[PDB]
Amino acid sequence: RIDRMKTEFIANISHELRTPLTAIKAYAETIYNSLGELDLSTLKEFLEVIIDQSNHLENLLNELLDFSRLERKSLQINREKVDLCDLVESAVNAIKEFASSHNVNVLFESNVPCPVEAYIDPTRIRQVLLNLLNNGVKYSKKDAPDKYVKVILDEKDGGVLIIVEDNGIGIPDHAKDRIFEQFYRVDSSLTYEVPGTGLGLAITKEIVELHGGRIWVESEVGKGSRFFVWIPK
Amino acid sequence: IDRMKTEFIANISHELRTPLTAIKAYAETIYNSLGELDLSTLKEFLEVIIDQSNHLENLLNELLDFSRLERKSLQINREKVDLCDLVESAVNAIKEFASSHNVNVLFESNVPCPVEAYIDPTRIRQVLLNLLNNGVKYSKKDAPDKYVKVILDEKDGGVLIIVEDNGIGIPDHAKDRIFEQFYRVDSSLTYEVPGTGLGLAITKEIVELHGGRIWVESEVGKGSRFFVWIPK
Amino acid sequence: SKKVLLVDDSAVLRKIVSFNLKKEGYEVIEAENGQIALEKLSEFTPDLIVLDIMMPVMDGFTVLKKLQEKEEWKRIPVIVLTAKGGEEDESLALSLGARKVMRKPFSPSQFIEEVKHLLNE
Amino acid sequence: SKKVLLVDDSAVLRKIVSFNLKKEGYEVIEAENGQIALEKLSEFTPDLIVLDIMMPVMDGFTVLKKLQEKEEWKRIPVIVLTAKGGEEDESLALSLGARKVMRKPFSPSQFIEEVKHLLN
Ligand SMILES: Nc1ncnc2c1ncn2[C@@H]1O[C@H](COP(=O)(O)OP(=O)(O)O)[C@@H](O)[C@H]1O
Ligand SMILES: Nc1ncnc2c1ncn2[C@@H]1O[C@H](COP(=O)(O)OP(=O)(O)O)[C@@H](O)[C@H]1O
Ligand SMILES: [Mg+2]
Ligand SMILES: [Mg+2]
Repeated sequence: RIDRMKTEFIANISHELRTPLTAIKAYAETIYNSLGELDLSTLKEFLEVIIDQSNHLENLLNELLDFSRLERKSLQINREKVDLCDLVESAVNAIKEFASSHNVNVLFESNVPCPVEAYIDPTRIRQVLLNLLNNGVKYSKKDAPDKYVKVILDEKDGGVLIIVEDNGIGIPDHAKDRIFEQFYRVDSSLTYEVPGTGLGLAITKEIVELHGGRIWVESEVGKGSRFFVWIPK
Repeated sequence: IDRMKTEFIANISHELRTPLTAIKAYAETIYNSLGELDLSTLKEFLEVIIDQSNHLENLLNELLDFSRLERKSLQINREKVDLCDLVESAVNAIKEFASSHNVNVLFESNVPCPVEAYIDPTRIRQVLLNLLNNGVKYSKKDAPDKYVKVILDEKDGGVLIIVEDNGIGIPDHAKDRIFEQFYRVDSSLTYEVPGTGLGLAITKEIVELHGGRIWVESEVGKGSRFFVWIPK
Repeated sequence: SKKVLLVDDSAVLRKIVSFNLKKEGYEVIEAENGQIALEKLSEFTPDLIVLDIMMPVMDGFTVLKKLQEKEEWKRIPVIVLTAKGGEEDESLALSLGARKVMRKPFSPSQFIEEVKHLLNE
Repeated sequence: SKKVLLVDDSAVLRKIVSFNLKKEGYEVIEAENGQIALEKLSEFTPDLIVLDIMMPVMDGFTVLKKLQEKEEWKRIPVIVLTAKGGEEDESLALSLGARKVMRKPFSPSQFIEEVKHLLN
C-alpha cells in the first residue's frame, strides 16, 4: 500500500473527478450564457448532462467512501434471501448506457434454471456486479467489431458461481493477483486514458470476503479475462 | 502513515460531497421546475451550480498541486511583483467565503507600498488564499468580531507576511504537526469543518521552493499568527 | 397550510429544499443550527422537521434526542437529510426517533415524495 | 463560415464545444481520436484545430508533431484544450507546435475568446 502508490492514487482521483466537472462546468456556464440560444429540448438535454455527470461523480465518491469504511471495518453487510437471476438483470440494465458509448454489448445466460435464491446483501452484490461489469467495458479492446461483457451464472460447491467474462486487453501474468490490491492499476500502453481509482476490485474482494466468499481471475492477454465470484447458498 | 491516509480518503469524499449535493439538487430542480421557475430564480439556481463547481475544482486542484509537489514536478517561475496588490487581490477573492461565515478581512502594510519581490505570483497568491481560507474556516463558531488580518513587513532582507486571526487557535501538541500532509486537529470545533489536511503541506512546500519558511504561533482559543518569510 | 421546520447549517441546501417544499404549498421555517432549531419551537409547532446531522453549536442527533423528551415534540415526525451515509449513522437517528433518513447528494423529487408520505398518512 | 476541426475522444466535451463554436457561426467537424483527425484533414484544411491530448488509437502530442511534418498543416493554428494540468505538458505542446494550451475544466466564454483571437 506504499507511499508511492498513495501519490499515484491521489492523482487518479483528481483525474477521475476532473472529467465530469469539465462537463458540469462547461454545460452549466453555457446554459447561463446562452438562455437566448438554446431551444427548450437542448436546454433539457444540457441539464440532463449536468445531472448525469453528477451521478458519475457521486458514484465515484461512493467508491472513496465504501473503501474507507472497509478499511476501518465500519461496513457490515446485512444478508437477506434474494433472487440472484433478476438482481443480475437489473445491474446489467444499469450499465447498458456506459456499454453502448464504448460499443460494448452486455449479455446474460444462466447454466442453472432461474430464479436462483441466496442469502446475500442485494445492495452489496449489485455493487460487486457493476464494478466487474464496468471493468468489462472500461478494459474492452479499442477496435469494436464484437466487444462484449457476459455475466454467466452457475451453481457449484453448495454455493452460487457468478462469472463475468470480457474479451478485451486481458491482463499480464505478472499482475493477476495484484489487481485486487488497493490502488493497483496496470500501467500498460492501452491503459492510461482509462481512469480509475484502483479501488473498485479491492472493495469487491472485500464484500465477497465479508460474505464468506472468494474472487479470482484467469486472464489471457489480448483475448480477455474471466472473473469468478463465489458465495454459498 | 497508512492511518492518516484512510481518514484523508474519507475527508476528500466528505469535502467533495457538499458542492455535489448542491449541483445535483439545483440541477434536478431547474430540470423539474422550468414552468415553476421565474427568470431571476433560474439564473440564480444556475449561478449556484457554477459556483459550487468552482469550489469542487479548487478541491481537485488541491489534490493535484499536492501530487505535483509530491513527485517534484512543481517548479516555480519567479517575476518582479507588487506584494501589496497581490494581497488586496487575494482577500478580495475571499470576501464571499468570509461573509458566509461572517469574518472580516483586513490588510495593513507596516512598510509603504508597493512591496516588490522576486516570486511566482500564482503560487504566493495560492499561499495567501490557503492561509486566508483557514482564517475563515477556523474562526470561532459564534462571535461579534471575527477576523483575518494580513500584515506586510520587511525583515531580514526579505519579505514578512503575517496572516493573523482571532479564531479557535491550535494546541501546542499541534504547532509542529499542522504542516504535515493529511494532518488536521480533531476537536469538537473541527468536526464539521471540511478539509483534506493538504492545504498547509502545499503552502509550506511552495514557500520552501522560494527559499523561504513558514512558521506558526497559536494561543488556544484566542487566535493565530502565521508567518511566511521569502527573500528579496 | 403545512408548516415544515427546515434545519441545516448550509444556506445553499436551505434555498433549494425551501424551493421544492414551497412548490407543493408548504410553509418553510429555517434554522442555521440545532440550538436555534430547538429555540424556534417556542414560537410555533411544525408538522414536519427536515433535520441535518452535522451543524455547529448544536448537533442533529442532539435535536432528535430532545424531540423525544418534551411530550409536545414526540408526535411530530422528523425526516433526517444528511451527508452522513454510514448504516451506523442511520440506525442511531432512527433509534433516536427520526422517522426516515435520506442521504446527500439527494433527489429533490424523492425527498418531496417522502415529505408528502409523512404528511398525508 | 469559418471551419474548425474538433479532436477530442469525449462525445460530451465535443458537443458542448461544438455548441459554443456554432454560437459564433463557425462550422464544426469532429474526430474521435488523433488518427481520425488526420484522415479527416484530407477531406478539408481547417482554420482551427481544437486538440485534446489523451485519446486512444493516436495521441494528441503525436498529431501536433505530424502537423509539423506535412506542408499545408504547419501554419493552421491549434488550441490544445486538455485535462493535463501540468506546466510541463503545456511546454511540450507549445514546442511540438500548439499556438495555445487551455486547461480543463474550462470556461466556455474564455475558450471562445481565445478561438476568435486565433481566427482574427
Ligand atoms: N475486466 C478486466 N479486463 C482487463 N483488466 C482489468 C479488468 N478489470 C480490472 N482490470 C485491471 O485491474 C485494475 C484495477 O481494477 P479496479 O480495482 O476495478 O480499478 P480501476 O478499474 O478503477 O482501475 C485496472 O487498472 C485494470 O488494469
Ligand atoms: N488559522 C487557524 N486557526 C486554527 N487552526 C488552524 C488554522 N489554520 C489551520 N489550522 C489547523 O491546521 C490544520 C491543517 O490545515 P490545512 O493543511 O490547511 O488543512 P485543512 O484543509 O484541514 O484546513 C487544520 O485542520 C486546523 O486544525
Ligand atoms: Mg452541515
Ligand atoms: Mg479526452
